[PDB]
Amino acid sequence: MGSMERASLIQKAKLAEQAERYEDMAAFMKGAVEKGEELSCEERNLLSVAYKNVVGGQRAAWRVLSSIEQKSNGPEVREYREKVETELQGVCDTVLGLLDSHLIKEAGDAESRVFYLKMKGDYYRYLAEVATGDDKKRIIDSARSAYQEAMDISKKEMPPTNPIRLGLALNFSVFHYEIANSPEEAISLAKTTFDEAMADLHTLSEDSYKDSTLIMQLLRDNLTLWT
Amino acid sequence: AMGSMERASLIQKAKLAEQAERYEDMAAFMKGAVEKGEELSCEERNLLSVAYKNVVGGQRAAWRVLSSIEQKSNEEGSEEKGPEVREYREKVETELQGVCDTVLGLLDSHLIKEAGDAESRVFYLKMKGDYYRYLAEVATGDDKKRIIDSARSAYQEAMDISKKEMPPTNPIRLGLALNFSVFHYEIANSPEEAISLAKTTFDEAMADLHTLSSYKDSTLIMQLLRDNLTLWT
Amino acid sequence: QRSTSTPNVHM
Amino acid sequence: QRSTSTPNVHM
Ligand SMILES: *CC(=O)NCC1CCN(S(=O)(=O)c2ccc(I)cc2)CC1
Ligand SMILES: [Ca+2]
Ligand SMILES: [Ca+2]
Ligand SMILES: [Ca+2]
Ligand SMILES: [Mg+2]
Repeated sequence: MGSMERASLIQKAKLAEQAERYEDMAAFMKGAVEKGEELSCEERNLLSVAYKNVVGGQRAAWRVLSSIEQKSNGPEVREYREKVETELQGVCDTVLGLLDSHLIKEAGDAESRVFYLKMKGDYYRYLAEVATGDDKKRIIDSARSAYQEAMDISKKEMPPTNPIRLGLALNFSVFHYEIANSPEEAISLAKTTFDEAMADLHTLSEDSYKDSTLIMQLLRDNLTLWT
Repeated sequence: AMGSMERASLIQKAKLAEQAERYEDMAAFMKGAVEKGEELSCEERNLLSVAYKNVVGGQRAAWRVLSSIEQKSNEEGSEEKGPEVREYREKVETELQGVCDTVLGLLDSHLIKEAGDAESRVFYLKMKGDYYRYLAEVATGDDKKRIIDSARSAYQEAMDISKKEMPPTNPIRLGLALNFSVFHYEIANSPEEAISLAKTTFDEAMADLHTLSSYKDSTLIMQLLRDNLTLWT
Repeated sequence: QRSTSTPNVHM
Repeated sequence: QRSTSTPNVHM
């Protein structure tokens, strides 16, 4: 990747996206990140979409395999679940590595800092879904810490209906419910987020309306599911 | 290192990979099972076919998207764009070619020679025609001509056996004829032969439908013959 | 627009 | 039914 010009890497990521070749898309965006320039909002979208498609496929496969393994309770299903698990962990480690080495900085606008900290929380959460024992505790603490820092910035620097702030709060509420065994906190965070977002929706730009209303619908649907 | 793995373990892992929608893994497991050097069962032929066709099918869809972008860019003819899409189309094409070469290698090294009945030999020769057809779609120039001839030769040998050895409603025979008709129309620029083959296949199959259990599978391929005939009319 | 070939399903 | 997280769409 390093031999290609930054603009060429970005163009190839967009081509890979059109071709539904998400592993390639992710590798192109990793190369682009490694050039050492900040990412624009469009480029953060490319980065996010690419890696989430890859890890999404892995998570779906791991869930199928883990279900079969539990129902079974020969060696094959355990071996193959371990293989997929190790690949998932590899991808999460690559993303977390990029975030730590290049993307997360004290400098830069609030949107970008919150986006990257949310991403760190998400990828630790995906590691937590497959972890056991003492490692699991450390991983959960890492996710919680990243999400909390992002929440603190978003509350200080972004309006309550901002779609990045909303997506962060949605994902943190999922962390509480599905990872941290904290249903009360999940529900409380989702309800407070929903209400404060609706109270300020009249101030939101038209460019953000579809996105923010999508996230608020998801908060509502989770609230219905959890109650 | 699958050489030392139990055949039964490779087959079980191929079925696991299928349930997990992990088709590259599924195909690698089936390659390992083929390499054990025993004949395949009907279920194993289904696993092999489904795995490799998912892999190559995804590559073919990607190549089609990229080729269209490339052509559109080139036609506009701007002084400044086109190199990236060409290079990435070449990358996908190379990967596609590699998968097709792997399948053709398995057919040649293990499967065709070792088949012990007409039905399975016809299946494998059809598969050989299909993977040369997929190579033909991305080939250019003189290479293209050789590849087209290789596909034609495999399909014709399969057709020769199937007519002598299998009923006209057999789903392997039907799928072979369907695919050979597509070869004629889309690859060899022979619409007359495409239409002739599709019509004969459909009609001969229809005459024997009253005998079938099997009916679902046969009638599905027959419908696709009919759809192609309507399209080519 | 493209002709249909045999589907990728278990027979 | 698992909880739904932020969807993988361009924002
Ligand atoms: C302006 C900018 O940084 N844009 C990039 C997007 C920011 C938000 N993320 S997200 O994963 O937090 C997200 C929020 C809302 C929705 I609808 C989808 C994703 C994606 C990159
Ligand atoms: Ca309820
Ligand atoms: Ca070429
Ligand atoms: Ca016979
Ligand atoms: Mg493990």
